Order: sequence, then C-alpha cells, then structure tokens
Amino acid sequence: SDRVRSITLGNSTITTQECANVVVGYGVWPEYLKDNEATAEDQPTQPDVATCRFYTLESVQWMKNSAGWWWKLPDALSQMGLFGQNMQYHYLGRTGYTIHVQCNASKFHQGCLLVVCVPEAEMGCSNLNNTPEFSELSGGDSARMFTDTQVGESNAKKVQTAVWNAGMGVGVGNLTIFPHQWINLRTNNSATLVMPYINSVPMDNMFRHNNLTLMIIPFVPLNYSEGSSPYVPITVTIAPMCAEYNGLRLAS
Amino acid sequence: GLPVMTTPGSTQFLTSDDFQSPSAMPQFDVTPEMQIPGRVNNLMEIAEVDSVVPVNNTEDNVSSLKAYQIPVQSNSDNGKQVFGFPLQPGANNVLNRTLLGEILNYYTHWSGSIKLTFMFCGSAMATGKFLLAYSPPGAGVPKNRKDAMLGTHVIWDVGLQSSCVLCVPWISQTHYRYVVEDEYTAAGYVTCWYQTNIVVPADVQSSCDILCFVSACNDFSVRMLKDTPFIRQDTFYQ
Amino acid sequence: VQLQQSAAELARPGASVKMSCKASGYTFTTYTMHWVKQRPGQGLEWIGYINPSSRYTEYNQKFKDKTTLTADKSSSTAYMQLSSLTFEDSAVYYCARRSEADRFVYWGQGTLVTVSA
Amino acid sequence: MGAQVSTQKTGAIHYTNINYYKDAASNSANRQDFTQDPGKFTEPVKDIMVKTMPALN
Amino acid sequence: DIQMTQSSLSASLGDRVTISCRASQDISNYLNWYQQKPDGSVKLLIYYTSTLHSGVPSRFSGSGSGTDYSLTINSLEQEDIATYFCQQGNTFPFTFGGGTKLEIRR
Amino acid sequence: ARVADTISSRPTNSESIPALTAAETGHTSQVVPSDTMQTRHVKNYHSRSESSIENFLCRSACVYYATYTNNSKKGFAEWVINTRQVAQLRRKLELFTYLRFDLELTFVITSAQQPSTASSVDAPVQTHQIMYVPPGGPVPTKVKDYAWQTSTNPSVFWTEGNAPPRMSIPFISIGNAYSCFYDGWTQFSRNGVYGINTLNNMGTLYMRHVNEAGQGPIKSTVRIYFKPKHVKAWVPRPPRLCQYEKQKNVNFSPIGVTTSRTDIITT
Ligand SMILES: CCCCCCCCCCCCCCCC(=O)O
Repeated sequence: SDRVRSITLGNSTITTQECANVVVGYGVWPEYLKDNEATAEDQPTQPDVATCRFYTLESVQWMKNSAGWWWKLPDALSQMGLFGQNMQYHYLGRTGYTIHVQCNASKFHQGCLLVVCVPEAEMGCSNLNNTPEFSELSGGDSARMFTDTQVGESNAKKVQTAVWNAGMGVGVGNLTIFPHQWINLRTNNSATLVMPYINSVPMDNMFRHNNLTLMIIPFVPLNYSEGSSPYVPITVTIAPMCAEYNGLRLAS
Repeated sequence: GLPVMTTPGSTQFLTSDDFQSPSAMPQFDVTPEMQIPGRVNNLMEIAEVDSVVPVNNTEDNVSSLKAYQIPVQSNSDNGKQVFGFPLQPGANNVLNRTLLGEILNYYTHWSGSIKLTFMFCGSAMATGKFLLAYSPPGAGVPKNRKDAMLGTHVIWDVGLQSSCVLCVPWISQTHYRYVVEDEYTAAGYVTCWYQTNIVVPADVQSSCDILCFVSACNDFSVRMLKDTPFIRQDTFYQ
Repeated sequence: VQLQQSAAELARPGASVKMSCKASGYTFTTYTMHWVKQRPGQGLEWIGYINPSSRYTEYNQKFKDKTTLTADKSSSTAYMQLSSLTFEDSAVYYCARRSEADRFVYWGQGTLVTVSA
Repeated sequence: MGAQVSTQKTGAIHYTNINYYKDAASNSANRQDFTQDPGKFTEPVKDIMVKTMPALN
Repeated sequence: DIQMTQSSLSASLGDRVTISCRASQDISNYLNWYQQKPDGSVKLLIYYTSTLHSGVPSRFSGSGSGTDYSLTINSLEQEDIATYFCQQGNTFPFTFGGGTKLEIRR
Repeated sequence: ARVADTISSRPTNSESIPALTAAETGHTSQVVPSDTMQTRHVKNYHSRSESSIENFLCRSACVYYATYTNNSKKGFAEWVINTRQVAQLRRKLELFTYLRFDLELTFVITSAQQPSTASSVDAPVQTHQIMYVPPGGPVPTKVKDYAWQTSTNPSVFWTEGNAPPRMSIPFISIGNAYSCFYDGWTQFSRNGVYGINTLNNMGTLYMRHVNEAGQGPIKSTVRIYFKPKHVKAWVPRPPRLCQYEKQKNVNFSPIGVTTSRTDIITT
C-alpha cells in the first residue's frame, strides 16, 4: 500500500494512515556543506540528534469563512528546545526542513487546502510608502492570517493581507510553481514536504533573514451538513534536517 | 595599410547583436559557482507546471478566491452545461493570466498540445459522471450534449482517483498559431456537460466544486519573442 | 487617454447631486480613480478613491459621512454622490487617475457644483 | 590561431570565430547551448510513479 | 497630516521666477508640482524634487531638500501665467499647498 | 533541441488508465495525446531554441535617462545603479529569484540647443565623460573638480557623431548570485530598512560635458542600456500581477485576478 508512511527523526516518529506521496525539494535531498564550497574556517557544530526532531507548532481552526495562514520558517522555531538555543549563541547556520501538515475530517466533510512552501517571500505593506514591522510579519510559532478584504492605507505599518494576491503581488493560482501539495478531504489527509537549503550564500544569519515561508490557503472552503463536527483543526510540525552552525559568541 | 572597405550597417546600434567588447575591469576575479537547487535552463519547463485557471469570471468573483471554483450541484433535469470557454491561450481572458498564458505573452507563435486536469473537490460520498469535450472550429459552439459528443471527448467517472486529464490534440492547418486573437487561426472551444447527476446521500451538502488546471505537453514550442502588454509605466519608479 | 467629466449641476441645500467621470483610452479596472475638491478661495483638497476592481473605497476623514463613491466596470464610469448639502460644498470637483506612487498624471476638466434656492 | 569552427543554425554550414581579448567576460553570448531537465519541476516526488499504474495503491 | 505651506508673485517677461513652498516636517524628497491654467486644466510638471515630466519644456526646474523646496522658471513667457501647487506624497492623506498665481510687472 | 514526436496508436480495452491520475501528489501528469485517442505517426522538426534562458534575456533594454545642462548650475548627472526603475526589465528579471550574468553596457547620447541670446552661434563637436565611482570613492561636487582625474576609476570619453560607446562588465558581486528578492532586514535588531534595498550597493555613475561653455547653452541626455550575457538562473517564480509602485520595495495595491466575462458558458 502506497498510502502509509513512517518518518523517524531523532526521538520522534510520525505515522500516517492515508496520505499522498512525499514531495522532495527541487529534486535534491538535504546534505551537509562540502569542503570546496565552504567559506568560514572554524569547525561547525553538528549536534544532529538534539536539533533534528519534529517540533509541533500551535493548532489553528479551519472556519467556513477562513482565508489562510502563513509562518516564517526559521523564526517559528526560535523558542523550540535546543534549536532555538543554538540559534542565539551562534552567528551563522544552515538548515533543511521537513514539513508535515495534518488536518483530519470525516467522509461527510468537504474542502481543499494548498500547502505551498515559497522561498524569499517578501511581503508588501498596506501604506504604499513604508515597510511592515517585525511584529506584523511573523509571530513566534503563531499563525499570521490573511484576510478576504483589503487593508486600507490609513493603517500606517501593517501587511497587505488580500488573499487572492498572496501578499506579494502575484496571482494566487500561479503559486503551484513552488514545491507544494494539496489536501483534498475527499481522499487526502496530510501533506509532507522536504525542503533543502536554498540561498545565494552558503551560510546565512538566521535572525535577520527568513529564507522560507509556509502558506496554507483554502481554495474550496470547508462545508458540512448540520450535525457533523464544526471544530476542524490544522496542525503543522516542522523538523530541521542536516543543521550546522559557525561563529560562536555571546547570547544576544 | 591593409585596404578595407566598410559596408552598410556600420556604426549602428542594433539591440540584438552578438559581438565582443573590451572589458572595463581587467583581470577581475569572480566569486566561484555554487550548487543551488532548482536551476532552470529553458522557459518551456515553467510552462509544463500546472496552474489553477480562473474559469468563473462573473464580474464580482475576480477579486476573491471564488473565481477558481466551478460550481456543481445536484440537478433535476439532465444534460446541462457546467462551463465553456474558447481555446485562446494568449488572448482569451480565462487562460490569459495563468502560468502558461504568461509565457505565451512574451512570444508571438505557439504550437503543441495542451493538457487540462480536473480535480473534484466534493465530499467522499458524492458520485457523478461528466463529459469533457473539445470541438475544432468551423461550426458554432456546441449547444447540446448531442452536438458536443461528436467532437474529441472523454467521460470521467469520479471515485478514488479524483483527477482526469483531457489532452486536446494539435489539429491545425498551419505549423504555428498566433497568440493574439485571429479569425484565420482559431482553435475551437472547450465545454463540459453532465453525463449523469451528482447523487448524494442524506446529511451531505449537495453543492460541490471543481478546480481546473492547465499545462503544456512535451511537444510545445514558441517563437518570435516580443514585449508583454500587461505591464505599463508612466513615470520613473522612485 | 482622457477623462471626460459631466456638466455643471445645481440643487437645493439638503439635496443630493451625483457626478460622473467617464474614462477612455485605457483599461478601467487597473488604476484607482481619486476625487479632489477645490473651493474657489483656497487650495485643493483630497476626498478619496475607489479601486474599480474590488469596489473598495477609502475616504478622507472629513468627508466620510457625506460622500459615497461607486463604479461600474462595463461603461467605464466612476460616480460620486454628495448628500446633506450645505453652502460649503460649492466648489469644483476633479477626478484624477493616480500614477505610480503618489502622482496624478491625468485629470478631468472639473464640474462646478453650486447650491442656492 | 584558435578559430573554433562550429555549425550554424539551419532548418530541415560552418562559421568561424576567434577571441581577441584576455578576459573571459568579454566574449560573445553562448546562444547555442540547449539543455532541458524538466523532471525537477514536473515530478518533484520521491517515490516514482508509472504512467499506466494508478497513482494511489 | 502634514501642513503644506506655500501667495501672489509678480514677474515681468523674460526673467527668472522662483516659487517656494515649505513642508511641516521632513518629507524626504517626495514633492510634486502641478500647474492650473486659468480655464481650469491641471497637469503634472515635476514628479520628484527635480525630475521633469515627459512633455514639459526645459524652462522649469525644481530643487530643495528636507523642509524648504523651490520651483524655478528661468525665462518667463506668456503661456506660463497660471497657478502652481505643491503636493506631498509621504503621509496619508495627500495634502496640496495653496495656490500662487503669476502676474506681469507693469 | 528538437521536440518529441508522436507515435501511432490503436484501439484499446484494458485496465491501464493514463487519464485517471491524482493532482493531490503535487505531480504533473506526463500523459501524451497518443494515450487517449488514435493518433498517426508524425515527426516533429520543431526546436526549442528561442525559448532558452540565453535567448530570452540577452537583449538590450533601457534602464534610465538623465539630463545635464551645459553652462548652468548643476551641469552634471548622477545615478545610483540599479535595475528597478523601468517596467519591462524589472518584470523579466523577477521571474527568477537568483541570477548570475555578465553585462554589455551601451550609452546613447543626444543634445539639443537651448534658447540663447547672442547672434551667430557656431559650436564645435561636443565631448562627454562618463565616470563610474565604486562604493566608497571620492565623488565630484561640481563640473570643474579634482575627482574627474580618473586615476583609478574607469571612464569613457566620446565625441559626437561616432558609434555609441560600449564596455563589458563581469559578475561583480559578494555572493554567488545576484538576488532579486531578499526577505530580511539590515540591522540585527530587526528595525530599520527591509527588503532588497539592503543588498543593493553597486556604485554611482556620473556624466558631464568635457568642453567649456562657449556661447550657447546645450542640454544633453544619455540613455543607458543593459544586456545580460552568460546567464545562469535558479528557482523560478510566478510573474507579477499588480503594477509596480516604488523602487526600493515590493509594495502594491490589490487587483483582480483576471478581467471578467458575462457568464460561465459564454465564448
Ligand atoms: C564603462 C564605465 C561604467 C561601468 C559601470 C558598471 C556598472 C555595474 C552594473 C552592476 C549590475 C547590477 C545588476 C542588478 C542586480 C540585481 O538584479 O539586483
């Protein structure tokens, strides 16, 4: 049966019962940095059992009039165990991810989600002169959510959260060029993605650069008859893969 | 004193020439290359990825997410039409803005087959059968299911696998077609009809939805690059 | 490309006047259309705009309860309706098409609105 | 004297070029290196799937 | 809300004319100059501190930085007798300056 | 780069299903029209040459034009070098996230006579100088300055009437690729500026008249053309829908997905 998987990373295990296939990156698997590509001279720290395990974020409720959510990916795990503590004492770092979105329902519910992982997703502010602040761009493992209306220009420093433009000014239907997967409640139950390290430099600072953004957008909204369960949650678990750090200094 | 003689075309700036030119920074040392994932070599690899096409342009749905969902209900009569649009991937405003139609608007000629995928985003207890047809030009638009069954069609049964691919073929007199709207190189119409009804049990919502995708085959090709008409500018951006 | 306004109108104090600004030469559902008011003894004053694609209007904080903007994507027209008219609403109203950042490159020719008995 | 003799673009003939400058960033454009690897965008999947086989077992 | 202070400047034919308007706080080189003809037609002249619009003659030029800004006409002709406004684009909502009309000297 | 050709087909009655697939796996179906109907065997001579990344980008495009007036105050130009002030080159470079190319840089210089006052002007040919100041160098502040010596900065001189000047510039960067997008800040405290204005540090480009002001003012104009060579491009990206608003950032006002039609069955 091609409908069951089992992922194991560290001391955590994810089993699934009905699922699609797993989507890997742009075809490549996360590996370590080679010697003909490195630029720092000191030896990296590869703890690799303490930081490469599944970290579960908070759960969001899928309502009927729900528009979407987004997470900034090396920022949600900034207070998660020994991955958030290595990020503070070090200056550099590179990481690949594996992402497992899971949202279960019955055979009487209906809906559809698009789980897409976009690199370098720059967001645009509501006022056409300023830039969005840090608190509006990302919260610590809390979903910032889109809207179905337009945020007006009188809001000084907020994010433009019109969902059909996906916050970056492109058509939301054309977002299927990034590595993605659908959750169709007719057949699917969970979507799994593996992402390698994509950047123009071999190692980058993790506190002033969010190189990945995870977007979950309901294309066909949740619908059910009267009597079925109205509370349907969505849960995201992220695990780092093949992480290492350079430049050890004080805490910040 | 080697005797030469200059031809017409001297001291001109043709913006698509292939010449050599003296370097401004001599003996410059570039930074070495890196293995970055996801290198694109050809623009016909971007046009082979499926993108959701907004079939439901109804004057108040374009500024929402309801432009992508095709409404499907449980009827009382039989043989109705679900949707229908002509096949112009660079001029018709349905396929104009998708990932295939944004690459075709940089070029003038195009040739090849076009895929169309349909995902049934309904309940798990809902059934149904549809008729996905395509008619070459010369007649009008098919108005019945009897008139659309005489074209190139496929009957789709929903079930465990929730997708079906209608691959339109390359039927044309010429080797290429025009991206712009032309009566000489028309391409036909793509329609959809109920074969049977959508039969749902008790305590299931009867109004389902259908998403539609579009891509290209491995025989697609483009030609005669030009400038896109979608971007515009009046003053300098500052 | 040119914006062509309606003619000058006239109404009682307390009545309601509806103007028009018919656009041509460009795709109407791309750019927002703004409305500026100039009293005959002062400078120009902004009122608000309307995105014709989504029908989202945002007025200035002084004109929030008197004015109302609307559009129709078929006839390429933008309207503006004034209500509870006083004697301070006697001015000339221009419709402008906002360019790249904050620039008004195209303007209408203005309609004169006056109130009396 | 160098003189890489390549082929020309024809339908269904040789041409000659020499490099004169000492820097590699001063040559002509390539324009004749055609490569296609479309598998990393259309099938970005781990377990490969046969076309005639159903997608889900 | 930025108050854009600008009242009736007189100049003869063929001389150097200078119009200035002062902002309330720092607007950071976001100023636009418009020209209103005496029949009521408005058009954009200078869409930055100094950058001319396409189709404006070379007699017009702008300068300034920070708070004080300026507009200069180096050779005043007959068709340049109109009203000139300045407009900031740094803060919602857009505010225009008061008019400044030109008139011949004697 | 010849495209694939179609093979012959026959009527089938089997359990092999090419049409039924699953789009939920994030996988595009590789079916061909010989799998769903009866086709004849044709052979394609079509090629995919003109859709390559080299042929799509290696074309000259204007990026700026600046005007300096001879014999008047501030008779010199400057331009902080970027590629985000025009509509048609910004939309082409922003289909990919990372780019790595060379350049081929061509200027087109014109002139116009200004309304002088003295009778019988008769000017010789004009000479222009275009100096490129890297980030950190000493910049000019007037026309007759010491900074135009160009002892180390590269510069071109040009006399009117000839062919336009043209240089060629290698991949001048700190990283391994140019970045069209940058989701981050400058400071480590995550205040201050945001976006692609942090990474752009490429220099300044000055222009002036070499000749002195004889009898009549002259206003010139120089247009700047970029041309990428030896292009490598990574991580494709959907093209921009809304119109551009500013230079430094990606701000926009929302727009509909498509234009609208009257029905779902209308043709
Ligand atoms: C002949 C003297 C003048 C030389 C001027 C050299 C100009 C260097 C240009 C740098 C290219 C910048 C490309 C844009 C980068 C991006 O995509 O963000």
